[PDB]
Amino acid sequence: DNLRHFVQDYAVRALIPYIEHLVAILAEGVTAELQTRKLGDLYFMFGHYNLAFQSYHQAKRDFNADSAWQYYAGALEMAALSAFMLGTAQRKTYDYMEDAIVCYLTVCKLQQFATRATLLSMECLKTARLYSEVAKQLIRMTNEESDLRSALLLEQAAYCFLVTQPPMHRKYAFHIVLAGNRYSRAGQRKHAYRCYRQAYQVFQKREWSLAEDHIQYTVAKQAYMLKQLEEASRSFAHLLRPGSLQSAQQQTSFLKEYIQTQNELVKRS
Repeated sequence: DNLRHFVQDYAVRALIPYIEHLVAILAEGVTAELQTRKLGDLYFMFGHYNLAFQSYHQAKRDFNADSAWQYYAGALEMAALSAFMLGTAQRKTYDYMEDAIVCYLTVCKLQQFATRATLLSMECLKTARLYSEVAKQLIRMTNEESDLRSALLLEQAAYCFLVTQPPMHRKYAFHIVLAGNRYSRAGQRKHAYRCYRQAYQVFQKREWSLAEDHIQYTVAKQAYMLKQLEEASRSFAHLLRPGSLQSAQQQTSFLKEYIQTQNELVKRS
């Protein structure tokens, strides 16, 4: 009840003395490189605005050496954090941030660094409306690092690529179903299912039933057991084998579609 916020306000305004103690501790610290980055990120928990820039600078200079570049990587992303409390944000620093991923990706194969580096890129460029860049570097990320992480990152990068402009859903659609397979493979069901649904809706928005027909044969395999049959039935019906140049397996497939629509007709009649 009220006691929580009472102790909360008192503890916050006693931590202001505590953060002052830590400021004294770091002013003592300036008098190792790991000590420097501990200094940085500790006062970044309450986020020093310019000491951000000086930690940025010092970390860059020294961690040119000491080729364990998590120091320097984390340094420039906390420089991006500074850019959040920096109106100019020296927007080329964002370019620096892009730099951050591509080289440091290769520096260490601990992919999580690449992940949240790209995520900070995502958010900060969303603070610039120019999502195109992070769209491209997220799509160049998502091919790799997994077949599962590849999938949810495929849709992340995908909808993000669509964040800048509504149309050109094309490669969006392609890789999001070519990852919806992996979604059915190793993903929590609600996210994979929202994959399938949003992908299919994006299909219908600008129809192009050619590859949608085979992905709707997949809709059917999840409809021959779980989903509704009529959607697959009408999907194959609009393909309409003669004049659509279907193939031997496709004719057999629409035989099976006749089987499913037979189930549907029998259940209706």
